Amino acid sequence: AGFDRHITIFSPEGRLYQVEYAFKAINQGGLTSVAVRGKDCAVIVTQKKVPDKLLDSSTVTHLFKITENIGCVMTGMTADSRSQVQRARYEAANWKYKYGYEIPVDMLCKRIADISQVYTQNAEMRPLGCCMILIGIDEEQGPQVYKCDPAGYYCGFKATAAGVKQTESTSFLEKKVKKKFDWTFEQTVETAITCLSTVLSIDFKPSEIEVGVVTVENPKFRILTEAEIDAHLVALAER
Amino acid sequence: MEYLIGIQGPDYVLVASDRVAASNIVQMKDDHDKMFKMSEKILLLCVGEAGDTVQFAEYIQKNVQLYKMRNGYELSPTAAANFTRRNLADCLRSRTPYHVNLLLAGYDEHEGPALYYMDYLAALAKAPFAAHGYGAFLTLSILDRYYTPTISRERAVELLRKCLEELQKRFILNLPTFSVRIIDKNGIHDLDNISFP
Amino acid sequence: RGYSFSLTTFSPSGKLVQIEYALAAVAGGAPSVGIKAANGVVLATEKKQKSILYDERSVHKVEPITKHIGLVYSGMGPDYRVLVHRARKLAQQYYLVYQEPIPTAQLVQRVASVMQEYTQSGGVRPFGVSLLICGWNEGRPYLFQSDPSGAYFAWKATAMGKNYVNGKTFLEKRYNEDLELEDAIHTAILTLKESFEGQMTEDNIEVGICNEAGFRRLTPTEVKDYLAA
Amino acid sequence: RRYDSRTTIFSPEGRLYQVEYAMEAIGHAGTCLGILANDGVLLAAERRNIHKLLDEVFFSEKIYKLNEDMACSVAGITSDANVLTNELRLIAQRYLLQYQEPIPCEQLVTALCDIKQAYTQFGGKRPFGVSLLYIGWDKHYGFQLYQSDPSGNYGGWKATCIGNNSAAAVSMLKQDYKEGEMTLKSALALAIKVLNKTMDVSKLSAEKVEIATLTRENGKTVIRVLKQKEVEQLIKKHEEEEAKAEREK
Amino acid sequence: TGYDLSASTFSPDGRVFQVEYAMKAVENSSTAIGIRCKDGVVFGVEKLVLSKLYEEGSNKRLFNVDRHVGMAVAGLLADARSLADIAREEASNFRSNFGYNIPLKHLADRVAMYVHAYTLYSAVRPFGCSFMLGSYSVNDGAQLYMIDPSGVSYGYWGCAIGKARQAAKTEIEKLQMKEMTCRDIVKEVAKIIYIVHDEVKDKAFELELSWVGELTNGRHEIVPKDIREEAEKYAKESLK
Amino acid sequence: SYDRAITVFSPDGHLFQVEYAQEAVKKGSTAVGVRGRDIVVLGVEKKSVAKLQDERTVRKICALDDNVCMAFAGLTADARIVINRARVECQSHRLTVEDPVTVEYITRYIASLKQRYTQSNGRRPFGISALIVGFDFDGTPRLYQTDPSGTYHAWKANAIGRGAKSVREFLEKNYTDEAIETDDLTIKLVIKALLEVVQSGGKNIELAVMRRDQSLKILNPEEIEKYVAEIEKEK
Amino acid sequence: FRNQYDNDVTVWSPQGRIHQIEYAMEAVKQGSATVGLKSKTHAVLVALKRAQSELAAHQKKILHVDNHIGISIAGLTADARLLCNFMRQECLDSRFVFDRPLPVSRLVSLIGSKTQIPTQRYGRRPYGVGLLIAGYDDMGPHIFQTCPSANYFDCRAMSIGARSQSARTYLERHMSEFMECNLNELVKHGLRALRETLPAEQDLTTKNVSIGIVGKDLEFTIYDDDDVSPFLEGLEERP
Amino acid sequence: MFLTRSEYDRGVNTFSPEGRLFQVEYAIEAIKLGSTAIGIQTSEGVCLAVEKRITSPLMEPSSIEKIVEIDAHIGCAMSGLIADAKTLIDKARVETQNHWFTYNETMTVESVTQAVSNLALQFGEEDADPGAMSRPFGVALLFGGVDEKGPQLFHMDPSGTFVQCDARAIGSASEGAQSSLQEVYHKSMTLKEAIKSSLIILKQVMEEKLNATNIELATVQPGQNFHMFTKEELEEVIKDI
Repeated sequence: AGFDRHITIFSPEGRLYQVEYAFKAINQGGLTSVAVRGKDCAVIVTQKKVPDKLLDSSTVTHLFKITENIGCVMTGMTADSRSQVQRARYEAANWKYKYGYEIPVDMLCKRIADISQVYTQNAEMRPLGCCMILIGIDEEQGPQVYKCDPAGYYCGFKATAAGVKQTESTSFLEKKVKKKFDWTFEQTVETAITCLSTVLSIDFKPSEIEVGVVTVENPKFRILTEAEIDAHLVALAER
Repeated sequence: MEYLIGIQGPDYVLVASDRVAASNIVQMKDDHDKMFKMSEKILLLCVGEAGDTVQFAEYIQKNVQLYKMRNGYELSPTAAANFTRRNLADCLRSRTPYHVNLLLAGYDEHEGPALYYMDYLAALAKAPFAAHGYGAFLTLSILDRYYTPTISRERAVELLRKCLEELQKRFILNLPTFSVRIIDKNGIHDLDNISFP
Repeated sequence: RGYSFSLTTFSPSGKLVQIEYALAAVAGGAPSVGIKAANGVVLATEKKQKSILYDERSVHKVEPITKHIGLVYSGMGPDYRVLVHRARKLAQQYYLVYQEPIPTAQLVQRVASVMQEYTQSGGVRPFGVSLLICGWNEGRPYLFQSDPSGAYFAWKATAMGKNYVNGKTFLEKRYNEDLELEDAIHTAILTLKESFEGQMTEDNIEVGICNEAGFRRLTPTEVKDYLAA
Repeated sequence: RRYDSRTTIFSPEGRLYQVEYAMEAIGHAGTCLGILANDGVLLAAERRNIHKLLDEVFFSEKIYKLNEDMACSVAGITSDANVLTNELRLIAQRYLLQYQEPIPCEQLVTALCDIKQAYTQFGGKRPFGVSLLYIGWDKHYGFQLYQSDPSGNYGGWKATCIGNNSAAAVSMLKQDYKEGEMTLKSALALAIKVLNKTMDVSKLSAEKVEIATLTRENGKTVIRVLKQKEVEQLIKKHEEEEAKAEREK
Repeated sequence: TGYDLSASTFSPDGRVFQVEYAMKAVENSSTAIGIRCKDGVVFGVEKLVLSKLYEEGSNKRLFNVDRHVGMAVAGLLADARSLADIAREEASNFRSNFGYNIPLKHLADRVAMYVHAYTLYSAVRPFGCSFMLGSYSVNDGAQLYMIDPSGVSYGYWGCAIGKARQAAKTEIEKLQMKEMTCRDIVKEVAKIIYIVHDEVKDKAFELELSWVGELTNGRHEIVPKDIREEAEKYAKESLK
Repeated sequence: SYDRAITVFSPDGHLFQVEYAQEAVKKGSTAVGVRGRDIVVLGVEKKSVAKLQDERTVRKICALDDNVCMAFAGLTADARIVINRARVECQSHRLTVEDPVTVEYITRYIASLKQRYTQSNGRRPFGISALIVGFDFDGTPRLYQTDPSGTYHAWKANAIGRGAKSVREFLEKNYTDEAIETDDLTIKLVIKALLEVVQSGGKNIELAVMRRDQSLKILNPEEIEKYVAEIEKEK
Repeated sequence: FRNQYDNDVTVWSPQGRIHQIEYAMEAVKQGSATVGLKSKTHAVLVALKRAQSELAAHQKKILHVDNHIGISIAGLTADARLLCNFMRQECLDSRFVFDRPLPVSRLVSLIGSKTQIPTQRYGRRPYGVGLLIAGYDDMGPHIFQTCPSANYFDCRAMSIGARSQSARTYLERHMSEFMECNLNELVKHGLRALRETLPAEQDLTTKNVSIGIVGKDLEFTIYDDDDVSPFLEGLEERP
Repeated sequence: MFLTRSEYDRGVNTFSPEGRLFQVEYAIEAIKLGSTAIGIQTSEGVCLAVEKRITSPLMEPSSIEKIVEIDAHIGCAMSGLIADAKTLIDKARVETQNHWFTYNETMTVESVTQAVSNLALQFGEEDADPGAMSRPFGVALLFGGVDEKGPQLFHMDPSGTFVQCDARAIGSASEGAQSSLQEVYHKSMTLKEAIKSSLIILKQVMEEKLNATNIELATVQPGQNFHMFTKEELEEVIKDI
């Protein structure tokens, strides 16, 4: 063949197989992340797996804060994830400097995604093998959830997942939105945790998951403590 | 300080210039030639700040001859005038303005004789007769007095001699000898130097 | 052979085959339809979503470059956005220079020049997207197509994407120059109705129109009203 | 094995095969034609795009005006054609800015051909897969017709055709063209004849051709595209003449 | 399969194999370990003596990247020295601009991003070094970080790199470093290195140790030779 | 193996792409040059009119300057570029040193340009060889030849292009001090040499002369017809 | 096969070895041997020169960088000349700026960085030359070796080039006495060490030996063919 | 049993296994295509000689310039690619004149040879300048000149290595010509004897019979400057043989 092995060249069917391989690179990590939106809150959950006891559990995280009121969860290569996180923080601060107001979540996602496009069009560099999911509150639009992928697609979502169990998780979430009644903050967090736990079969403990939330009442992105996570987990088991 | 004069006619253009190149007060050269033949039927007369004159004249000459070699036909006098004007005008804004005052004289088979005038600021003007230098102030009135659009070439050399002997009578600097040449359909023709002993 | 991989290499028989492959990438893109009515021009495309989870309001396949110009695409989504930003920038540069809204023909020329600019260099790939650029200028409608090759053509009506040949045949059967846009939008949704393989709804399609007023994306309620027929 | 790649390698026997492959491309193109006459020069081309749902919004799909005093018709890749025509217009206007005279036809052709040679020689860029005819009037040599190829090599022709069936067009023009005897009307009739011969369509549609003529009237060049009624009359006259020639036998 | 030739490439199954091949580089290296305790961080390296001719205190794998931080490396020594120069430049720039000693987490992040730059581009290979960084500041505390050739960075209570990583990691795991103090940790580091050293395959080694902590007033420094000799004698005694 | 890049040497140290360009020169139309005592004559064959083509556009012989001219055999576009570059260098040299170019100076410049294109990959050699003729300040006739490789050599008389081997063998036989004695004899010698390899005599040769202090003159077709008639009659 | 992974420096091998760097390290073996050894008060460089033919002069194997530093080369003379120019300019810069002789350790660090840059990037090859650097500074006499791989060592003694293992083993068995030697004893030891590398038929001569000495009171001096005769005469014979 | 894979010879900047860098070696093989040149250093001076290898009679003999003057004190003889030879000769000339400008003195033959050698070294492309040929210079030079140390003859090769040599031969018949040099040469020989011996060796190796036309000969002596034997002087010596 040879139509793979370079991002620039098109297949005879015009598919650009290299970026599709970058999509597989996300699943190679073996972790899953889920994001679900609510009427007044947006949450991100992801597996936290510590391979060795010696590792400091505090340092390992896939949840990062792009700015005070935006948070992200990265899935894929850890290094590419950290690099994209840094680029996102730079883009947000530069937006604030130039335009005088906090970057919208959609525009941040668009900037990061079009950067991913310049990666998937120029020859020498490779697409970053990571996926981003951004959550924030916009005053006009309420909560928001968005996802960047290695291709440059940046579509917004009511709820999403990324990682190895993405298809199972989106099947689960699709059923839940179809039986739409609402999602308050507690139900939002419960839906996220139930989705992740059901698709993985994990039956989590508080250490195994890390959750981050935004709410219209408290717009700042915060990563909940193990105690708060256990509080939500116990509520799930009780009912 | 240097004198250029040009007289257009029905089928010719007459041009003359002083032959003095000078230091502060010493008149280093008595037989300096300020006329550069860009082509067979076009002359460029140049006066101005030293160095700039010869540099600009040579540059335009070599560009015109390159045009000749590349394309097989000579530039028109009007085209050469516009080209040298463009080169001078571009340099005016730049840090190396050529302080040069030029008179371009030519004959075109289609468009007949032409005399062109440009100053150091690179304005361009076609004219029936024109002059450059401090002597021009004295001698232009002679041309404006006795010039006719139908002047014959013998009458033209006579008129030029009147213009130059006025400089001899009144102009403070010493411009003892002048060079004269005519352009016509045949081409540039050297004429005997009008020399006032 | 080697002609297949290189973009700056003419194949034997003189084909730049990577560009043909980019056109094949365009053909895989979703259906898009453009019909130039007498009083307007309609751009329509399917916005079929993988799941209910997708939020339709987040992204649009039909975008305005200017007040009086808008365009739609079939092909690669990221490439579409690169060139839509560049098109908006080119139009604003025209407005700064000439203080007049850019003509549609001029804009399609400029974006096609950009697309051609990309094909020449080996380090880059062609844009795997084609566009239908519609506009209303000088009290006249316009519709144009610009391909990955960097070439542009002027169509009374045309279709891109999946089943574009069959859609074009359906159009030339159904097309009348005297059509008003009220009818032309119906013809466009029918042209797409040929090729969905699904039950079209207000969400599953995105459609926009241009006229003396200018380009606009008619709302989900509007397209529901038109779909009711 | 393979000495046909990168456009910078002389193959054994010393041939640049990339430019030859590019010259192969123009043969696929729609036929374009140019004829030189005593009173004028014309460009005629076959509008290969004959899709029903195409609009003739532009001045011409194939014919381009480069300057007041000349025009061109293009056969080859349309994108490279657009680039080359833009470069041509800029070159002409640069000459007008410098010398305040119209660009000579041969000089403009030579400049663009220098560009086309340059793209052959340096490694990264491909040769321009274009061949285009130039028609113009210049004071030095009057009416002139010029052809160019992807190689960057040009020549002056009394009449020539580029594109599909160019060999048939040239064979027909060789016998028909009368040196020193053509007028614009006769050249138009010859153009219709050779186009009918080359083009596969039995009847030239008069929407499947575009004809433009360059003439000097009142000391100013005029480049005009014959309108659909004019070319309709021309094909009607040619059909009548050919049928009468048929009727006699 | 041409997927493994370059780092720009992806495998069809989503793997960038050049980076993994570079990760295999460090395993060729002799082991090095760093342990973090309450007082500070202790580093240790098993520096194999290739020849008697080579001077002692040469081929140092323990570098000082700033006064308050030290670096221990495994993998290609050339790449490691270059990375140390990069880290020193980053620390100096941080001091010059922001006016204080660089936080270790930030320094690890910057050098990790510099490393991660190389995995992307085709022109340049990934680094062939994996290195540990450690510092003590009264504000931040004891911090130990490890950077792989990929540019992944994490904080480790105890860490090992090189050939004997796994065995060293289990030995470190059975230690309870959090309660302990540095002057004991040097002895246990010596014990672990002497354990993991293979006498048959590796002819001889000279234990190279360093620490940073409150006992230094937050300056990374090479161990005083008396303490080195005490720890080495203890390690030989425990080895049996 | 070793023929795909200009930079790479082969085993035995052959650079083969430059050899391929030298081969490309052989495809071109013939050209011949001869040094008369007071004339230098440069003759070039003409491929064909084609009956719908204007001869003026195609001219192999060209004047770099008043005192120097060249003819080429090889790629026509490359020849045009090299001719223009040498012309601008001629005028620039006159600008710089207030003196007319010497024939060896201009052939050195053209050779240096061709060499510059050979040395670096990403550029292909100019597929031309040239025959440069001029009269120096002393008035001695000068004939030089250049090739794609970038070496230049003076020749009493030479040919380039197709049939160069045959015509140069003929010229090695024919050339002598006697033939150079007359200007007409020099012109007749070059005409006979081109007649050695050409389909037809008058139609297919374009010839030019440079005299001691005159510009280039392309001989009229009637003059060439008269000279071939004189040559034909003597046989 | 594994012909792949050998083409360029920028390609890692499946077992973590950059083969082009190793192929460059083979280059030092090609050159004629060199030996360097030090005492408490002196550092010595001695070399075996080679000649293309009887008529040709022997090549220059010892080069002086500064009064306090000089080098001897094994491997490509081109890379040797380039690196020597770089080192000389660095020492001149140090003397101009700080008015102190450059530390020899710092100089070899600079050499290591400059040499390392080719190995990692595509383009310029690794410097396929091995140098022995010997100098006296305030800390004391020093000898270093630099490989075509940018790694460098500090040595009590070292030998590089063809058949240098024999010299290395001689040096190792005789190393203890070197530290307290006189300069005459030390140069004699080094001469015997390089004599080990020579073929049995060949013997040390005035022509093919060059000696380089630097010390506290002695600036770097290369004792040439005529000047090596005092040092050579002491040596007894082949064993 | 034949193993001919090579697969590493192509492309400079590639160390083949055993680290041999074969492009430079092939360039060193390239000079064997060139005409044989020969140099002998003596106390009375250094002489240089070369076979012109005239292809055809019509070619002007003077135009072939395989021995040239870098300056009065130094001359060069070259075998290999004439073009890159011209490049290196230009470098030598400009460096000599730069030395005169800066220090008001004449360069030594060793310094001039080092100057050109530095340029030859640049095929490695360590410098970022675009205008340096990627290929090694496919030429070998013989630098002969009288300096403060007296007559000196230096040899330069495509690698850029340079050495003094009492007598050397470059080109096609360098193998065998060097053996003849080794037997004939003794340090005491005068320049007349050296000229005669070098012309004997050139006559032996040359395919064509030796004649004043097909050889170029030169000498630089301490009192004299670089001198080329004219047609008449060449006739006298080739008659004397």
